[PDB]
Amino acid sequence: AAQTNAPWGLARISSTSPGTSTYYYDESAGQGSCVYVIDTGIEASHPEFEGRAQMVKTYYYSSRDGNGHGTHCAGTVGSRTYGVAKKTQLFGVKVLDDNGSGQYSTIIAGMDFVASDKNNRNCPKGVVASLSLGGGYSSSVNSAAARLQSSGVMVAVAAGNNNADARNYSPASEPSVCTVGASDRYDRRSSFSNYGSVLDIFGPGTDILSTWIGGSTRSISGTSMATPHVAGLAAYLMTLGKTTAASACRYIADTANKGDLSNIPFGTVNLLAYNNYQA
Ligand SMILES: [Ca+2]
Ligand SMILES: [Ca+2]
Repeated sequence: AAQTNAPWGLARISSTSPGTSTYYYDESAGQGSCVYVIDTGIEASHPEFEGRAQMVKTYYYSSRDGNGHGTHCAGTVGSRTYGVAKKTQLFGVKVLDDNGSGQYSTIIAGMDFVASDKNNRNCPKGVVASLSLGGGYSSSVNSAAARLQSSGVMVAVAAGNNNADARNYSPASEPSVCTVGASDRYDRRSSFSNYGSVLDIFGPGTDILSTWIGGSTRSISGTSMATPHVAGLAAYLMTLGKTTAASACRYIADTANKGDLSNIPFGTVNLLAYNNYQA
């Protein structure tokens, strides 16, 4: 399948080269997979989600996304226009308040929630969790992310936006999950992206158009935007039967575009998420 005039990041994930604008993907499109977006919530009523999104948990007075961040990330995973995996099921877990903040204790509870809640859902092709969040190093946050992964969920986490080594941030620094840096449309490391040996992969993160609250759209930047490209890619590849939740990060690294990015510090992988879709 071909989506013309796609957001640059979608086109990038299905291309060996920068500078194109059509997204190519197998029409299965992540059908039968599930992606949990652990964030500020998801505006499930947005036409872009087509009834495929729902809120399943909140730790606050409402499950509504009063911020937009979670809606944007969910859109990159699975919206019809802005998403990688256009037929996946999206589940919102609101661990971040409407200012975009959340206590680590709440974030940990949300990860444990997903590990259990997947057993309440129909995800025959597998389960992914996208975590566009983090703060300073915490062994307890990392352990929660490790448990979620161990339980059979493909965990994708943002590297962080500090232009620093991700070893000092969580859950970015948990080795067993998929830690995602950000690139731009010219194949440069995004100016803010964290780096380091713990990164597994890069995805598009500068100037990413997606859904927003109030039934709207906007372009924003961050490792938060790169992460859902990888989460959606994992769901897509799992639906195709090419990989599993436990092995998808490694498979994505195996099949990535190699050596295409500039300003990658010595010791950081030069790997850009790629669907290898061949019609
Ligand atoms: Ca290339
Ligand atoms: Ca890893």
